[PDB]
Parts: sequence; C-alpha cells; structure tokens
Amino acid sequence: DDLYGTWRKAASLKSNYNLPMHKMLNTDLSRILKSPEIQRALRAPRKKIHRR
Amino acid sequence: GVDIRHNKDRKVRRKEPKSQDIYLRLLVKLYRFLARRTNSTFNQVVLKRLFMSRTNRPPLSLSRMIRKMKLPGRENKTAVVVGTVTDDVRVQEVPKLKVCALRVTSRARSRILKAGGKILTFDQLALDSPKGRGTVLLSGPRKGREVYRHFGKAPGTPHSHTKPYVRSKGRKFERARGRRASRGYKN
Amino acid sequence: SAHLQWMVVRNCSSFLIKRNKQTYSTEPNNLKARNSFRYNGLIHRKTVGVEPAADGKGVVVVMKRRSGQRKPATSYVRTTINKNARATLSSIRHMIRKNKYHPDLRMAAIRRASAILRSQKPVM
Amino acid sequence: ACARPLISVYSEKGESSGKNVTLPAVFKAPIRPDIVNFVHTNLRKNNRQPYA
Amino acid sequence: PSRLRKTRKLRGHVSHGHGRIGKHRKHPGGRGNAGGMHHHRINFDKYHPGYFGKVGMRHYHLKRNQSFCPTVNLDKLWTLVSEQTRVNAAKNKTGAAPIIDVVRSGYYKVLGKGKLPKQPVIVKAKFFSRRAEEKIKGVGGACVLVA
Amino acid sequence: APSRNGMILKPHFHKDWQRRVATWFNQPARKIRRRKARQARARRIAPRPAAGPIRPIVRCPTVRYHTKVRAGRGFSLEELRVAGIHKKVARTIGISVDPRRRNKS
RNA sequence: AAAUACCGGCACGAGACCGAUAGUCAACAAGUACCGUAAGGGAAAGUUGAAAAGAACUUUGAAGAGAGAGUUCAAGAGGGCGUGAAACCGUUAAGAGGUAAACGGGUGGGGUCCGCGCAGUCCGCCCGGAGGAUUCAACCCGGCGGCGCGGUCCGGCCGUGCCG
RNA sequence: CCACGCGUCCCCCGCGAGCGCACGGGGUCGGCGGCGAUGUCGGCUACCCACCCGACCCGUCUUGAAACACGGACCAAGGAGUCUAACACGUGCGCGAGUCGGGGGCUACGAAAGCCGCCGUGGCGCAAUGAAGGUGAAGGCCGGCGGCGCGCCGCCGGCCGAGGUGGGAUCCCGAGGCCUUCCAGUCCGCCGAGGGCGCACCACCGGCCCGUCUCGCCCGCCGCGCCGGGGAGGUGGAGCACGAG
RNA sequence: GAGAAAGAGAGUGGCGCGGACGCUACGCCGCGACGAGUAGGAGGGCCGCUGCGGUGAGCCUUGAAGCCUAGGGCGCGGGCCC
RNA sequence: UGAAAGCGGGGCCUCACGAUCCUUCUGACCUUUUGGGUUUUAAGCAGGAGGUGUCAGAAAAGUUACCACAGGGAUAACUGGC
Ligand SMILES: [Mg+2]
Ligand SMILES: [Mg+2]
Ligand SMILES: [Mg+2]
Ligand SMILES: [Mg+2]
Ligand SMILES: [Mg+2]
Ligand SMILES: [Mg+2]
Ligand SMILES: [Mg+2]
Ligand SMILES: [Mg+2]
Ligand SMILES: [Mg+2]
Ligand SMILES: [Mg+2]
Ligand SMILES: [Mg+2]
Ligand SMILES: [Mg+2]
Ligand SMILES: [Mg+2]
Ligand SMILES: [Mg+2]
Ligand SMILES: [Mg+2]
Ligand SMILES: [Mg+2]
Ligand SMILES: [Mg+2]
Ligand SMILES: [Mg+2]
Ligand SMILES: [Mg+2]
Ligand SMILES: [Mg+2]
Ligand SMILES: [Mg+2]
Ligand SMILES: [Mg+2]
Ligand SMILES: [Mg+2]
Ligand SMILES: [Mg+2]
Ligand SMILES: [Mg+2]
Ligand SMILES: [Mg+2]
Ligand SMILES: [Mg+2]
Ligand SMILES: [Mg+2]
Ligand SMILES: [Mg+2]
Ligand SMILES: [Mg+2]
Ligand SMILES: [Mg+2]
Ligand SMILES: [Mg+2]
Ligand SMILES: [Mg+2]
Ligand SMILES: [Mg+2]
Ligand SMILES: [Mg+2]
Ligand SMILES: [Mg+2]
Ligand SMILES: [Mg+2]
Ligand SMILES: [Mg+2]
Ligand SMILES: [Mg+2]
Ligand SMILES: [Mg+2]
Ligand SMILES: [Mg+2]
Repeated sequence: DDLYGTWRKAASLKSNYNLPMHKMLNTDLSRILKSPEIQRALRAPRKKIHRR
Repeated sequence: GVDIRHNKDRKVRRKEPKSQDIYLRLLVKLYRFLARRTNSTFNQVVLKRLFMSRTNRPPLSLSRMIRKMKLPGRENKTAVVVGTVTDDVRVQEVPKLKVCALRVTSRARSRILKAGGKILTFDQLALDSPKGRGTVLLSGPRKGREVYRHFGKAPGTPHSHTKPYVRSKGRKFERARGRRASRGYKN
Repeated sequence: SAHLQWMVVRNCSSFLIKRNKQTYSTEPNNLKARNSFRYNGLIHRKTVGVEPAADGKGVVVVMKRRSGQRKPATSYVRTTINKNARATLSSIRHMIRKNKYHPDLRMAAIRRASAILRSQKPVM
Repeated sequence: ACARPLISVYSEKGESSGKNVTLPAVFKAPIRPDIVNFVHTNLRKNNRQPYA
Repeated sequence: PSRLRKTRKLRGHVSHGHGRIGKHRKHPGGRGNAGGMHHHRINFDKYHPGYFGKVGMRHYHLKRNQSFCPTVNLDKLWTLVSEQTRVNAAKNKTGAAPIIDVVRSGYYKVLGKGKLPKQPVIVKAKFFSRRAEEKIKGVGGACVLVA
Repeated sequence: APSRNGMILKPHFHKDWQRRVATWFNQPARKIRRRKARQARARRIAPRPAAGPIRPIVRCPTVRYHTKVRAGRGFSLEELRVAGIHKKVARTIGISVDPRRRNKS
C-alpha cells in the first residue's frame, strides 16, 4: 500500500498513481438477484413450454 | 421458389459486447435479466447501451450533466450514464448530484463527492431501482468526434463545409485552385 | 466473489479438459465432474464433494466450511461414512438437505456416492 | 469488495505468529484477465532478438 | 498476427481477392499521386479542392520562435491558479483581488471565450483581446501588461 | 491510383532507403556502456563532483523561451573578475569558463 | 580527446531463426571437382551399429554373385549401409475382361477381417420362500459442522462511511 | 330447444360431489413366431466384380470451352498479398482536457522489468481565420447623468444572467379501478385517460469570432495623427454555439 | 397459455424427515419463415502445420516421430481417433 | 429612356468558346521586402487579357525487307460458317 496505494491515499512510491476504480462493486450476482429489492419488481416467469 | 430478396434479411445490431471485459459482462448478466423480466424499457435501453462500442457511448462531461439536470422538474432524480462522466474544468459550483456511470474519472469523482453528491455503479443502481424509476438517462455528445468533420458531402462540391484530409493546415496545403476564385474556380 | 472467479476459471483453468466435442473439469470437489458454474468445487462459499476413502470401503464426504475461505488448510472438513448403501445415501441426503447446505447438488452427490459404492462392491 | 481482512504472518517454523498485518488494497484492485493477457502479450515481445 | 488476417481465408480461391477479369497488375494508374491534372482529375477535384497552384507570399527563413504566442481563454483562466485562491477571494470581504500570471503558466495571450465568475482579478498577460479585457473589466479587475 | 477519400501524401521512400537504415538493437547495450563509463569516470575523479564543473544560470534566447532559465556553458570573464576568480584558476578549482559570453545586463 | 559510425579482422556470448531441395555458394578433400582463351561462371555430395563385433570356416562358379554357419537386440541395420513413402516394376493370391479406362446414384454377388456374437440386457421398489451378521430405531458420552428466527447475549476486526 | 329453480321493485304486451368412455396439446401393445457352435448370424461405409439410369477433362482467358484455344507424361519435396513507413475508418483496452517517455537517466532468464515528474523538453489535442499586417468565438433589463422633428439610447451603479421552434428513446405527475361475502376505509406495488421536464440526433430560425463589401454616426489619449476602437446589413471560412482527445 | 389496462397483496371497524433432469447464461430451450450462385465481401472452425509463454503430478525403451494397412469408426466437410 | 407605368445589367430564344504555372495591364494614401526607418525594386491580394480547335488544356518527323519484345484470334491476309 506504499507502492501501489490504497483506495483513499495515493501511491507514496509512485509519482501520480492511485488504484483503478471498479466498474461494478457488488460482484456477487446471485445475491443481487435473490434480493427483496429486485424480486418484488419482476413479472411472473412463463416456463410452460409450448411445443408445436 | 419464393421471391424474397434476402439482402436485408439479417439485423446487424449487437447481441453482446465485443469486449472480453468481465465486469462489463457481469453488468450484462444483470441487465439481460432485468430487461427480460421487467416491463420497463429503461432496462432495455441500458442493456443496449452496455452492448455498444466506445465510439457509440461517448463521454458526456460534468457540464452537460449539470445543465441537463438543472432543466426544471427533474430535481433530486438520478442521472444515469453508460459512458464516462468526465470532469469539466470550466464550471465552478457543482450541485448535489446522484450519478450512475460505468467509470467516473478521478477529479470528477473528487468534484462530485466534495460537492456532496453520490456516485453509484450499475449494480447498486439496480439494487436502488430495478425498474429504473426516478432516473434521468443521458448521453454524451456523439457527433462530437473530430472524424465527423470529414463526413458528408465531399469537399470540392458546393455548399459543403467538410474538413478535408490535409497533412498540415497551412498556406500551401489545399488553398489554391478549388478555393480561390482568382485561381480557377470556387465551390 | 463467485461469478468473478467463474469468469476467469471458465475457460483458462487447468482442471478444464476439452476433447471429443465434450468438456469436463477435473477439480477435486466436482460432483458430476463437468465444467459448470453450478457444480464447480473451488469458487463457492459452500461445496460438497464425494470421494472414495483411503481404506477401500465407503465414502469420504467433503464439506467446505463457512469462516475460513482464504485459509485452504482448515477450509474443508472430511467425514468418512463406511456403512451400507442405504444409510450412506441417507446420511448424505440429510447432510445436504437438512443443513440447507447448497441443495443444488444433493442428488448429484447421491448419484456419485452410489457410483462409488457400485465400484466398491466386488467385480463380476 | 471494500473491507480488508487481517492477514497473519507465519513464523519460519510454520505455526502462526502473533503478528497480523491488514490486507493491502492491491489485493482488492479489480481482476481483469484481458488486461493481464494484453500486457503480457505485448511485453513478452520486448525480450526478443531479431532474425533474418 | 498473420493468424487472423485475410490471406488465410483466401487459400484455394484462385485469384486471391483481386478478380479474374481485371487482375492484380502492377501499377495501373501510375505510381503514387500521379496523374493529378489528367486522369485522376475527378478525385483531386471532388476530394482535395485547392491542391494545385500557388497562393500567398513567400516567407524565406521562418521561425516559429518569432511567431510564438499561445493562447488561454477566460473560460479556463481560473484553472491556472489553485482552488484555494478562488475560495479565499470569494471568502474575502476586504476587496483584495488575486493576481493570475498567465505567463508563469506559459500562455502569452488571454482570449475571452467563456463566462468569467464574478470575482475581482488582476490578469497579468502579455497580449489581450478586446472582449477578454472588457469581460475582465465588467467583472471588475485589471489587465496588466508584461513584456 | 487513390481511393475515394483520404490524405494524399509524399512518402520519401523513392530513394534506396533499405541500404541506409539505422536500427537501434544496441540501444540497451549503449545505455549500459555509457553508464559503465560514467561510473568509471565518477570513481576516477574521486571526491570531485560527478556532474563535472559548475555552469551558470543563463537565460534561453528567443521569444518562445526567454522566461526560462537554464544551466549554460560557462561563467563569463566579467563575472569571474567581479567574483575575484582568476580565469585560469577557475578551470582548476572546478568552475567552467567560456570567454565568448557577453554581459548586457 | 569524449559522446558517434563499423555487413572487413581477432576473441566471444545469445536467439519465439533455418534443420541437408532449408539455412551461406559451401554442415563433407568448397570457391573444390568442372566449363570458358579470358574477364569470370561454379555445383552435387550428411547418418552402419551401443561397440566393427565389418560375416571365421564348408560348398558351386573363373569371378562378380549365392547357399549354409556365425556377430548383433536387430543384417526386416552387410562398407553410398537409420527410417525407407510415391511414381514405376517383378511375383504371389483373389476377382474380372468385345463399345479406351475411369466416374455419380442404386443395390446384388464374392472375398477380407471385426463383433472375442452364436440361448442373449439389466436397474430400482414390492410379495413369497430358504439362510447368515453381534444388527436398525430410540437413549448416553465425546468431537465436528450448518443456521433475530439469541426480535435486542458478550468481544473484537473492517468501511470505497459520518461526527466529535 | 346450449331453456329451469325461487323471492321481490320496474314496464309495455360465484367453491356439489364421485367415477367412466373417448374422431380431444404428434405410437403404442398390460401382442406374437422362427433360428441359432464349426457354419452360420450382423457390419450402409472400405477390397474386387456384375447390372440399370446418369455420365465429355481439368485449370484458364472468354459474350460463349469437351472443344480442331493454350498449359498438363507420372511422382516426391519446394512454390506466390509478405515486412517497414504514412494515412483513413471500424473495434478492444488505460487515462481523460488532457495524454504519451518512444529519447536520456537511476537501480542465467534480464538486450527484460521497475523508477523518474523541477527529465512533458516535445508531439498531438485544448482555437479559428487571413496572402499578410493581424484579429481572435451570448446578451438583455432597471435607475441616474425625435440628443433632436447618440423613443433610440453614449456614459456610469445594480439585477437577470449562456438561445428558440419541431420531432424525439428514457423518465415525472396521475381522472380511475385491478373482487372472494357486503359496506366505509388505510398502507404496499401494479395498468392507464390526459399533462409535463425533455439526452443523443436530425431539420430550421436566431446569435458569436476571422476575411471581404456596402451604409453611416459615435467614442479614447502620453504621443490629437494618413492614430486607435466601435456599430448596422449581406457575404467567404476546414470555426464557436458547455470539450473528446 | 389465458380473447379482454392492471394483486393466487397485506391491514382496521360494522405418524412417516421425502420431491428426476437442469444453468459450460458464450449455457440450454421454444416457435415461425427461409437455403441458387462466378468476381467479390463477411463470419465460424473441438480443421490442419511450425515454434514460444502457461498448463495436463500428460504420453514414451512394457517402444515416441515417421511409413504401410482387404481392420473398427466419427464428422456435411476440412480432418481426426483407434 | 419614356409624360408615365415600366423596360434595360448585351444581341427575341436555341451555338459563337479555354484550367494550373508564367507574362502584361488595372485597383487601394492596402500587406510583406525580414534587426530599425526612408526610397526605388520585387513579392502579394482582387479583376480583365495573352492559350492550349487532340477544345477538363504534352512541347514532337520519318523509315525498317536487318528488325526485335510483350501480347491479341478484341484485329486483317486462307478454308470453314450465316
Ligand atoms: Mg425453396
Ligand atoms: Mg442469395
Ligand atoms: Mg445483408
Ligand atoms: Mg471464390
Ligand atoms: Mg479484394
Ligand atoms: Mg486470370
Ligand atoms: Mg482494377
Ligand atoms: Mg477489361
Ligand atoms: Mg498495388
Ligand atoms: Mg490530357
Ligand atoms: Mg480499387
Ligand atoms: Mg543473454
Ligand atoms: Mg541433402
Ligand atoms: Mg533429407
Ligand atoms: Mg545446401
Ligand atoms: Mg539428398
Ligand atoms: Mg540415408
Ligand atoms: Mg529394429
Ligand atoms: Mg536398423
Ligand atoms: Mg535402408
Ligand atoms: Mg504389387
Ligand atoms: Mg489370376
Ligand atoms: Mg446411359
Ligand atoms: Mg489461358
Ligand atoms: Mg486477355
Ligand atoms: Mg474470343
Ligand atoms: Mg466473364
Ligand atoms: Mg472446333
Ligand atoms: Mg493451335
Ligand atoms: Mg495463350
Ligand atoms: Mg502440352
Ligand atoms: Mg508440397
Ligand atoms: Mg480509404
Ligand atoms: Mg476508432
Ligand atoms: Mg448459398
Ligand atoms: Mg437594378
Ligand atoms: Mg533584406
Ligand atoms: Mg539596413
Ligand atoms: Mg532492301
Ligand atoms: Mg515473338
Ligand atoms: Mg473464305
């Protein structure tokens, strides 16, 4: 964390460097999807397979 | 047979990004689900905008975000960008913004956060609002790229202000026969 | 996390094996031994595995515990079951069901325990 | 993620010591195998001698 | 990589992507930019207008060092000085006005493009514009020349 | 034979350029040779400054660069005489001299 | 003087290079053999085996060449000898044969081998019938694990949080 | 006859059960029979041969090749869109009004890798335009001081302060109701008449900067001049009009 | 899956310890219509060759590369495994 | 010009004509002439002209039976074909 820096302090042993920011943070997708925020706001699954 | 023409038989549009980035593909795996399984079309637009290319999602600046969130009515809403919220140094006072972009540059992060704002990503955006309501979706300036100064009706053709491909802007470099009227003809 | 690790291990892992238009995963705790997110034995917070014991009778069932994720030595717990074929499967069934311990693959564990017990009763 | 566990230092006889340093933020910088492959591809060409 | 290019997919195909009727001959329209007046006339009229001919005076021994005068705008004038000078100048009630030396930053000429915020300034430039100066005056502020 | 739209250009390859091409594969061997020579000289002039002599504040000439101060060639004779240093003793005690420099300020 | 250039020379080190029709013209008695009056042109050509242990001796022929015997792990490695394809050829076996042969689709017949075929699948639950184990549930002791459903048990640690 | 009963006010004349059959969201048998150890059973394909139908030899240039068009006896190996530079567009990646150490320096593989930041010199970008001198990219309102047959306004202090029109993905408000016995009646979502704020983008009108032309009256002073600045209306620009490199 | 904008919504008063497959989400599945092709353009190759960084606790004198094959096969095919 | 409405920026309409470089003339109290100033001079800027009749614009005489090379049956001298 002196060389490569932390997320809030910069690199003490580089000149102008800080760690690269994430593009999504909560990476666990299934805990996002099995959550009461999203599971309320979804239509019902149509999984009745309708063959010809 | 059948007399179809099969020329335009295939829709050209993207089904997936051409990036092997994995955080982008996990955002895709979240918004495939939200677009397939909600009825709100914000998720379909955000799915189609995560699909795009770097030159199709251009960076809007913080000045555009400030103005287009200062338009009356959309107070304390959530700006949603799929490109990059870059800083704009020719603005001084920044209001409290609630932004959501893929990547926000460093001094723009410092600017928004010490203005008192809040910078989300798309995962906690979708936890905050799955159908995406209370959100102002925004786009970057897409004809802003300098390659569009060369596109359109050709130079050397009247009523067409198309920048031509010249290896150096100067006095000797394409100023003479098509441009003057004393030399040749003007268009 | 888990999906982040899967987006790396899904194609460039060493347990992966690709030939004859099939695909498998030779990793040490894979029920059904196939390359999938569902059955992978390295990328989850909780995982069962069914192995034949060092003694040539019965099944060691491997559980991945909850606390020591980044500690690979005290992460897995072995239980040896050297019983009849009915109560071995009943023990694996209760162990995965009634703990609510990753019930995606209770039936895959029961199949794999039965295949080991088939191979462990003597040959024709 | 955002949190930092407390990694213990192991003594040279193997058993865990009493020293316990927090995990630096480099270890929660993002994992991107495409950037790793790209930089590795383009930098393993720099130790390379000509032929003709 | 030649693993990914087009000459791999074009093995077996007899003409290799260049036709049977008109072949891939060596130089069918001359080398390079040839035939500018004669037989590529339509390309050099439709796409490079103004190309042939002379215009303007000949300057023999030219020096970019003599003709050097870069520009800043009023829109980015306050970039040059740190943020605490702005907030101290706005915080200040004694009327003291900060001095922006643009030549220290390296821009010789102040131009006036954008809005300038309502703080008294002293802009110490080499050259000015009429609109840059009158926007500085209208905000309140002075335009100091330095050679 | 140019295509639809694109910058018409003058590549200077009409000569025989392949016979005269200077390739830089001894770039790091040159760097190691120079720093070996620099270490050898810096230890053979043993307490003396490794950078060489001292060289004056002097100001870059033209309109583009006269706000910048550089390190110049050597101290002028007027400067050495006002500082009392003899023009032949300066090169011995470590001061660089050039006789060509004026002083107009 | 220094920084700088070096496809000749002396001595080196290395390679995402070539692997005997490639890489130098040259892996070898190569600027050699050879051609030209001359200036100059200029090849082809690597490999027995681990070790020559390179086939003593008998026998037909004048001999090259064989047949035996022998060395070797192997002569199915025998002095231009590792591996030994294709074009082409000898012979053996099988099959055929007056529209030059050959070919695509469809079967038929004959071979060659393969199926370790030739009384032909097993897997669960159940009933009935003959057996055999130190034997199932429930309880006890110990360990290990999983989880506000301890609303709100005690303590640490962390914050890409805040305030003192 | 795809008509079912009761009880009441009016006129003109919402849960009954059980089985079962099937012209009903694509085949089943809860039906059978033979032959099988030294001669038979299965193997389309791959070996040979036979018969019927089809069947001209490839490449190529060609308007057209089986051509009385040229190349080809047969085989094995070799054998033809490469690399450097420049430019353009698309796409991926990092940073982002910045960006890049490529040149130099500091510290077996490693001639790599790391580091420089008062080594960003410099490139490209952030500003255009003119041949050049050069110039160099919103305005309005208030109060005060025909001016005359600058109601415009010249100059001073304050205020608002960075276009509009049309179409626009997205969002925002919500006339109403989405039943489980009926009435009032809250909270959570959901659908929607109508109405909004409107990203990118496109079409248009305005506005700003540089050249150029035309018409005009003002203003500044250290040098009152062949000085400097201003405005209104078109028009030339590879411009601006809240970065995109 | 059902011809009909939207809740198998919450609230206030009048014994036996049992339940198949799945989901390499670049995966798997369901509906429809479609399939000519020289010059040319594009996509996919678990088609192939030579070498390098990884990796298979890979293979190999109990016989690797190569070559031959009336043998068993797979794939539309390039080819590949025995 | 006509009293006037109006008409007229060549010929009642349909043809009568010419890019870059170069030269020449015209124009403004114009710009540059290079460290400063004056003066000639040159360079510019804008508009005519000098001309490319192969008319979107090279500066150009023959012969070969001593002949050659790259091609063409796009194309002649034979037969054959309609
Ligand atoms: Mg059809
Ligand atoms: Mg077609
Ligand atoms: Mg198409
Ligand atoms: Mg083709
Ligand atoms: Mg082509
Ligand atoms: Mg051809
Ligand atoms: Mg062509
Ligand atoms: Mg042609
Ligand atoms: Mg070419
Ligand atoms: Mg011509
Ligand atoms: Mg072309
Ligand atoms: Mg080395
Ligand atoms: Mg050879
Ligand atoms: Mg060889
Ligand atoms: Mg050779
Ligand atoms: Mg040879
Ligand atoms: Mg040999
Ligand atoms: Mg052998
Ligand atoms: Mg041998
Ligand atoms: Mg041999
Ligand atoms: Mg034979
Ligand atoms: Mg025969
Ligand atoms: Mg026939
Ligand atoms: Mg031909
Ligand atoms: Mg031809
Ligand atoms: Mg012809
Ligand atoms: Mg043709
Ligand atoms: Mg003929
Ligand atoms: Mg002929
Ligand atoms: Mg020919
Ligand atoms: Mg021939
Ligand atoms: Mg070959
Ligand atoms: Mg192009
Ligand atoms: Mg691009
Ligand atoms: Mg087709
Ligand atoms: Mg007129
Ligand atoms: Mg002069
Ligand atoms: Mg003079
Ligand atoms: Mg004669
Ligand atoms: Mg000839
Ligand atoms: Mg005739």
